[PDB]
Amino acid sequence: SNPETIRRASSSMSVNVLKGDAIKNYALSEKQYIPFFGSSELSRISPFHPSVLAEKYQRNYRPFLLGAPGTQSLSQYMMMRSAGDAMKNKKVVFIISPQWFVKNGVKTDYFNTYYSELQTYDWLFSMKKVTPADRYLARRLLTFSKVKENDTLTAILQTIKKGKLPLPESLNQLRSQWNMLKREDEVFDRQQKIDHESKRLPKQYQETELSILANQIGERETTNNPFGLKNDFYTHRIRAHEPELKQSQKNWDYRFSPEFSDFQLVLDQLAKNHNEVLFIIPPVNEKWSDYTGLSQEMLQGFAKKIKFQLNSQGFNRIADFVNQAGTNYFMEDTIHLGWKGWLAADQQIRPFLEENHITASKYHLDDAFFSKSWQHQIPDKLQL
Repeated sequence: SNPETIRRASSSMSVNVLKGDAIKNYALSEKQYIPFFGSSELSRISPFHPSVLAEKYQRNYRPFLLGAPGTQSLSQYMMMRSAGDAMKNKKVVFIISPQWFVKNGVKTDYFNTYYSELQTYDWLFSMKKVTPADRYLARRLLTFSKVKENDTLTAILQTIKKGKLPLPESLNQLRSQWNMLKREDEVFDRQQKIDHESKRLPKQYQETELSILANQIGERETTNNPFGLKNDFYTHRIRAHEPELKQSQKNWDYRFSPEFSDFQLVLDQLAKNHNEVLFIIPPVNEKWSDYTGLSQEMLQGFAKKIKFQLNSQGFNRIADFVNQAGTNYFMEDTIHLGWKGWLAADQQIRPFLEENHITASKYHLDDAFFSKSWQHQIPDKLQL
């Protein structure tokens, strides 16, 4: 609970922090820590990363990074729900990755990495009534073998799936294990890189000076391939298979997925907490999609669909960057925001978190977004 430990934790993306309670919930209880949800893009520390800009320009917040490689909506819902009241009324930044929204949803391997018995039990002991969100989550959890290993939990989830509140005597069978997990959590570093990158920035914030610097760094760091990819990413992840990747994504589609309904869990909790949220939708590097055949029209349809889900329920603060696919150096690689992209995000993050302007969101949740109909809905006929 030492302040330097919390600061270190706020940028660690440590799986033990993301699956735990003691550190993240204390930090979220402090006014200064603003949760940034997302996935692996949050580890892209450069001079333009949100934590570097906030530190260099002495802003009144510090991001607490809660995404990590493979964290999608279900895992981040569990983080939010287990924080409970620590999240009430906070501002939130949430990066929506289009790649999460694949036909079969979050890979089992990703779910298993972040599955937290502590946070699952937190939810169960928090429930006072069964809402459609609770029924959906129980239905989802019951499809993962790691959850099924636990017979006591499985029977409780079956009760919730049927719409019934588990009896206290039933939940009490988990209480000993829950308390053990809580004690262990109570008892059991990127700051130097953030500081280093901060020294590369101008003393005074000036967006165009920053843009020029982002273009200079991007150009210097993408010299070994034709696609605008960071050199080490190209060398380690692309080069060995580069011929085979041509046209490999021509039939990929992110418009249909259980992830739309997992994402609805996030929206349910954000609304119940009265969170004000900035959602960010990144593009895919157009030089790369040109090569792989991934359809930009399809990505625009994904964005239309997710924006309908957001806007129809009152989430109207959205930085949609899908149309920045052709902006050099917007992405660091094939999926992760990079120098110009993080700088562009700052143009909406900064006035939100610093309250240059203030708007009030009022939410109207619709449980239809948990349905298979929504998961399979084609975006083109949607109209608000």
